[PDB]
Amino acid sequence: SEPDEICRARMTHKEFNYKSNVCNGCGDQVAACEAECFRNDVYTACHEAQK
Repeated sequence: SEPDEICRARMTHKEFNYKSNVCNGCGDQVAACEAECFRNDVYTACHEAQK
């Protein structure tokens, strides 16, 4: 049960890769965005900000 191990084990690779790209495109909030497996308001803000 590692940091980004348990989270991944609950999601598919396609979903994990997709969301990861969204958070990575968020800027310096990468870690914040990644905090809750992309389940956070920053993720929404970042995701909504990306076309």
